[PDB]
Amino acid sequence: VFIVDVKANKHQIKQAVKKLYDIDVAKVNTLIRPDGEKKAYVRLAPDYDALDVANKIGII
Amino acid sequence: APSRNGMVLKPHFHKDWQRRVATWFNQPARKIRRRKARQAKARRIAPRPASGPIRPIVRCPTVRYHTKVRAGRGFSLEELRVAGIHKKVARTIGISVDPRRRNKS
Amino acid sequence: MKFNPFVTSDRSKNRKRHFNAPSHIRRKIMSSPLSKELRQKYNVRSMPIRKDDEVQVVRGHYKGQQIGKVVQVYRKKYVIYIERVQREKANGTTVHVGIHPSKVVITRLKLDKDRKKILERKAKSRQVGKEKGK
Amino acid sequence: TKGTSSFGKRRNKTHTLCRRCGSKAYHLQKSTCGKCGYPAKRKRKYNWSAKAKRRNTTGTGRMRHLKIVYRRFRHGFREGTTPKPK
Amino acid sequence: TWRRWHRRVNTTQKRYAICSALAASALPALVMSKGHRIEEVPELPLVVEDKV
Amino acid sequence: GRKRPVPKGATYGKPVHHGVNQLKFARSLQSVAEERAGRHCGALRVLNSYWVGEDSTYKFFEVILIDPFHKAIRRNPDTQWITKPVHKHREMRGLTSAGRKSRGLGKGHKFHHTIGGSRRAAWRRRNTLQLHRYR
Amino acid sequence: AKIKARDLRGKKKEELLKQLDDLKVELSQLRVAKVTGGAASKLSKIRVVRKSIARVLTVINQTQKENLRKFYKGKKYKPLDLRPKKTRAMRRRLNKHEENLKTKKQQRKERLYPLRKYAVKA
Amino acid sequence: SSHKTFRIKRFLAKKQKQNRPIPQWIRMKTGNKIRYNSKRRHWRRTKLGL
RNA sequence: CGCGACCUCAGAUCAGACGUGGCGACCCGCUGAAUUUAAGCAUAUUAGUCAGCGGAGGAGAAGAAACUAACCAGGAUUCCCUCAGUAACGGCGAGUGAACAGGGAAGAGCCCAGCGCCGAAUCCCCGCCCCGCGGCGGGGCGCGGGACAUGUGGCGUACGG
RNA sequence: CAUCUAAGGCUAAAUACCGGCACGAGACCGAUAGUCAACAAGUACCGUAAGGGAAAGUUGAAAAGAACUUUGAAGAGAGAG
RNA sequence: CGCCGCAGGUGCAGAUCUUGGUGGUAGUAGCAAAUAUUCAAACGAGAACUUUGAAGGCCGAAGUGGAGAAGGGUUCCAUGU
RNA sequence: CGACUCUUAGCGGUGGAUCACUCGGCUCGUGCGUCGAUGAAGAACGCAGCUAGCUGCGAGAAUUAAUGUGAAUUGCAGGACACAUUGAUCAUCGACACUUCGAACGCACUUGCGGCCCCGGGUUCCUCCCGGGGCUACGCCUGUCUGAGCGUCGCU
Ligand SMILES: [K+]
Ligand SMILES: [K+]
Ligand SMILES: [K+]
Ligand SMILES: [K+]
Ligand SMILES: [K+]
Ligand SMILES: [Mg+2]
Ligand SMILES: [Mg+2]
Ligand SMILES: [Mg+2]
Ligand SMILES: [Mg+2]
Ligand SMILES: [Mg+2]
Ligand SMILES: [Mg+2]
Ligand SMILES: [Mg+2]
Ligand SMILES: [Mg+2]
Ligand SMILES: [Mg+2]
Ligand SMILES: [Mg+2]
Ligand SMILES: [Mg+2]
Ligand SMILES: [Mg+2]
Ligand SMILES: [Mg+2]
Ligand SMILES: [Mg+2]
Ligand SMILES: [Mg+2]
Ligand SMILES: [Mg+2]
Ligand SMILES: [Mg+2]
Ligand SMILES: [Mg+2]
Ligand SMILES: [Mg+2]
Ligand SMILES: [Mg+2]
Ligand SMILES: [Mg+2]
Ligand SMILES: [Mg+2]
Ligand SMILES: [Mg+2]
Ligand SMILES: [Mg+2]
Ligand SMILES: [Mg+2]
Ligand SMILES: [Mg+2]
Ligand SMILES: [Mg+2]
Ligand SMILES: [Mg+2]
Ligand SMILES: [Mg+2]
Ligand SMILES: [Mg+2]
Ligand SMILES: [Mg+2]
Ligand SMILES: [Zn+2]
Repeated sequence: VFIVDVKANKHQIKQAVKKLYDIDVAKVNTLIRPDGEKKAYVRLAPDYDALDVANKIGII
Repeated sequence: APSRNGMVLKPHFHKDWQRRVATWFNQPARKIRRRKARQAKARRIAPRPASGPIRPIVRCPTVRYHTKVRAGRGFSLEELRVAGIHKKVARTIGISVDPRRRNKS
Repeated sequence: MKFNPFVTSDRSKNRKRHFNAPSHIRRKIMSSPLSKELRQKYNVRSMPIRKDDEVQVVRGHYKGQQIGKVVQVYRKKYVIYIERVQREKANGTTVHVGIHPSKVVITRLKLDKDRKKILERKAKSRQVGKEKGK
Repeated sequence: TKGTSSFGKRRNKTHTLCRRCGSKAYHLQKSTCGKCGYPAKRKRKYNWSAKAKRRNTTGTGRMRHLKIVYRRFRHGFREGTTPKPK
Repeated sequence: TWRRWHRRVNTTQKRYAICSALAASALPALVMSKGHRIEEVPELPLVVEDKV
Repeated sequence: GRKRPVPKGATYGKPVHHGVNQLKFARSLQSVAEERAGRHCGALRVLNSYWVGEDSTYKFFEVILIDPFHKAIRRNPDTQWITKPVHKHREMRGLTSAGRKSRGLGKGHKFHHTIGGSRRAAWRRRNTLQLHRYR
Repeated sequence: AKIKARDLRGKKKEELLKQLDDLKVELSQLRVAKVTGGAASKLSKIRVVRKSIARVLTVINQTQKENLRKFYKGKKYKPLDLRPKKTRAMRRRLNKHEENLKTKKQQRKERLYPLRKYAVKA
Repeated sequence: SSHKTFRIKRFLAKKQKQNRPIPQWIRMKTGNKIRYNSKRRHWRRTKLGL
């Protein structure tokens, strides 16, 4: 789960997460929060685990 | 209403005069500002006369003032011809010239 | 008296310039006299107060000959804090008591390259004035 | 009943926020702002409301460009120059 | 603002106020009555050399 | 002429103002022609205009325009005046020959209404109360 | 260990972009630490890195703009952002050359009848 | 309503973030002269402009 | 019966430029009331004012007589004092109402078209080189384009040429 | 008889300035006054809208803004400072 | 602040006066439209009103039920006060 | 005797008059007298470690650079900062940058949808998808190119 720029679309979120975390993602679901920020649910590819990626990202 | 003897007065204050009132609180400042300009102009034309070009002798027009002589706008072209001054050189040496004045006498 | 037509003597304006002054001229406002020895050693009278110079309070409750090092120049409140110029509060801790820099004399200057430049700057101007009015 | 009962039927907005001036005077059905007259090129302004003029006149907003012009005017609008390198 | 703040005083009036003011300044009783402490002044039409 | 643009010819007021027809515009048709040429060509400067023919329902005029930013105009003195900012939209301020004729300007006893440069200037001067400091 | 503008100007585009990238990954890490609590030391470094990013970017933009001005110097047509922006009214007025040139009639009058310096005795 | 435009939703977002109590440390600032958020808005008392 | 010249038109995300909108105290061009006064009221007054529309600049407008005068003549414009609450206008009621001369502030004059003469003498644009950059100019070069005799430039404009 | 020469053009100064930038001053007002606005004021708030539109200054030299004890669930008190 | 002069936005009981504050009325009118509550326990300083259980009732599917449009805009959900 | 009521006084409440103060106005005067397609005024949305308003600022966002200055900012924290292998803060401000609407400019908006030319990636050149960059408003001037006319002609 990420907080992203409101002007970024699903394609841009997909590329952004791919290069600066070196992971492959399956799909991106997007909503705009009531506070105005955009939230992205980025589902990783089956061969990637979201737990160790979050561990090395630092959001455990 | 009229009250006893008096002068029939006709003031011209029916036309919203208060929106067009010219006060003179800048009169002392205006006199100072023109005097600075006069002094600055005199310095700019350092040896030339401060007042400006020489002006001709002129008799006042009407029967009220025709005994009185004043200064005119500029010397006539006939005046310059018999004085031997070119009408285009005179303005360069401080002689004012009025092309539209004729000499009846 | 004042003759310059571009500097104001209006009380509201002078107070407004003083309390809304930027910190870089609040430094000049927060100047202090030097001691007689320092005023004789350098040909200067006053000096903007500095972080690590040591002064004695000459007015108020904390008057005395004890020399205290300045520990804070808190320009927003136009006060300086000195080492032992402090009081106890209710719960037993100590709080510095801010006093105006005009009510101290500097007994010793925190000297760096910039102060020395300012010190000879002021002295040279004073010497020019002395030889102008000789 | 013209009073309380009729007030229960108001649920359709006549006006919306206006893309120019940002006021809630854009008539949806007329497609015109009642405050600035947005689709018109020129701003709606009338001398019979001096109080309305002062509300939205120059200086009531940010004046991003004009503040710099006032500062730049004091040096003759100099350009292509820098303070002398230290 | 157009309250007529100024007054014009005839020049002969004004010159005659100056003359009265000057004549009163040479009488000790009047200068003392203004409270000017002219106790030890040598002479009230008091004149000093041009050196001043 | 100029019909007063009121609904159903109703000029609500005193009878002296009831006129709807036989009313006349203050400026000539030539001035209107210059105004329309200038407004459409906002980047040009109206110089003058002349008459090229009239019908019972139309008058035809030809207006001389100048491009103030062309180098042939911009580099030539005696045409550089039209390039100054004070000379933009002359036809809308009555500064052309056709627009000037309606202003009542002139010299002498027939044109006392415009001493000062315009009817406003004369009216303001003649209707301003000079309250001197000393009265 | 901070970065200054002076020592950035000698560097070339490759390492300036490299320097900018390292700051961006550090700021993103600092933003992660802000969300997960982190520490006051890491929170206060957010502003330091942000101004460092601004510092690098302004040097890149200034260097690029300076080169473009040099490239277009002497050319008849220049990009609008490289042309002077005095004032819309000031950019429309006559330049110095056409402001002072005169007709042959005008300069003949000045040559023939120049203004003379004179004085008059009382 | 549930059906809303992006501009309306963005407008509601800003009105929501600025309807919060003032931080406590503000009163400690020198020359504060602020006691509480006087622009607090409740959804039931006063309605938004739109 | 096709190819050319010109004329009058058209298109282009053509090369390079310009206008739009804001402010609007002061200024210019229009449009333009009624309250009010007249002890009613319609002409009149309010007022060429409020409101309305357009256009500018640091000022604007005006401006170098198709003037004022009737004198022993003055001499562009603008502003001040006065003329003058006057001449005059007006249900000649209420009310309205300048100008010339005089004294000052300032002071500055000029340019075309036309009529003519001069081998279009003229102007714009594009390339090349040099001096420069500081708002982009100067010089030289081009059997380089265009404008222009349906008239560019120099001389010259009532003070005569 | 006098006077000028229309139906083309330009032109500085003296003049204007309740908007703007930056200043100076005052026999003015002094928080129901003076700008509506001395203060997070064209703000809060009202009206669909055009538009309408407030109230609200002062601890102390310095927070030294009442530690601690005690009753009460607390507000709030009694001591102390 | 007195005295000599100077100058006013210079004297209040009224104007169904303006703004602000405060009384009597008065612990009064009143907190009465749509049948209805009761027992025990828990938490809690404190229970007619909270929660749980038990009982008695009501809406009675054209609902006091379950979901939407318009409108509202975070009122949604937890925890705490 | 008490209650109650009334008058007066002391004290205490309620209330905010009075007085003193004034980083505000009002008035007068002075010098300048400067907006915008190189995107104005205005509006919206964002930007602080803790930050709602005000203020400032624009994705480089309570500010970058530069210059002056010379040790702070400050409510708290944090970390700088030899002040010389250059510097806190503040001021100035000439370099750079400056989101979306708005004259507002590809078309349209209480929404959304295009077209053209380059670059990168999946392609592994051929053009489909994704991303990035630059263009695409109206009027008008000079010039250019492409044209139209049973307009006027010339030659065949
Ligand atoms: K009417
Ligand atoms: K009369
Ligand atoms: K030719
Ligand atoms: K008020
Ligand atoms: K206000
Ligand atoms: Mg979705
Ligand atoms: Mg009704
Ligand atoms: Mg009438
Ligand atoms: Mg000629
Ligand atoms: Mg409601
Ligand atoms: Mg009547
Ligand atoms: Mg009557
Ligand atoms: Mg009547
Ligand atoms: Mg008007
Ligand atoms: Mg305009
Ligand atoms: Mg002019
Ligand atoms: Mg003129
Ligand atoms: Mg003439
Ligand atoms: Mg008389
Ligand atoms: Mg009249
Ligand atoms: Mg004179
Ligand atoms: Mg010729
Ligand atoms: Mg008030
Ligand atoms: Mg008071
Ligand atoms: Mg309580
Ligand atoms: Mg009174
Ligand atoms: Mg009373
Ligand atoms: Mg009861
Ligand atoms: Mg009851
Ligand atoms: Mg039942
Ligand atoms: Mg239901
Ligand atoms: Mg709930
Ligand atoms: Mg009491
Ligand atoms: Mg810096
Ligand atoms: Mg649709
Ligand atoms: Mg043909
Ligand atoms: Zn609008």
